[PDB]
Amino acid sequence: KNFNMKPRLKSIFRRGLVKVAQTTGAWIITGGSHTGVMKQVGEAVRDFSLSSSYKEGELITIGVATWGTVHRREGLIHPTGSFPAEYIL
Amino acid sequence: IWKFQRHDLIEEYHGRPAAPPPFILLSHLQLFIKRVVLKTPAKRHKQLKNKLEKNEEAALLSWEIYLKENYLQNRQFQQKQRPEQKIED
Repeated sequence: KNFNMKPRLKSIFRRGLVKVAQTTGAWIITGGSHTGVMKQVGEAVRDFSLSSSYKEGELITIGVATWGTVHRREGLIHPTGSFPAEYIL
Repeated sequence: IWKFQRHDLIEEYHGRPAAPPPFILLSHLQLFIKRVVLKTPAKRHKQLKNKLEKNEEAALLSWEIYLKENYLQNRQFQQKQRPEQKIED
């Protein structure tokens, strides 16, 4: 939520992301939020994943966040398990 | 030239009925007496076009954009190659 954008930095970040993630079994670790370059890492993820030979998910992007800092916590709590886990953005 | 006149010919010769001349009376009773009640024949036009939905439209268009980026970077790679860029370099 405190970020700014310029073109060639975005290009460098995206190119590095796909080149490092598409080869080998690289695991990219990042938080949980859709803000700034933090959102742009994911948008690059789907920019690569939309056109993929194996299709489905060729990348394992793990998000880390604090339960305290979650907007729609109501509905994310279950006693044992239901697993629709709906989270509208 | 072969393929071009083939497609030009088929574009208007493809809209011909599948009923053989021996069995043309059925198509006659279906369409030629149907003509007179209308000023202009409004039969369904025989083409290979398809109606596109919004979701498939966007899902495709993003994909052509991504492969266009892939083509543009490759294009730059070839514009490095010819010796003209070498001589002005």
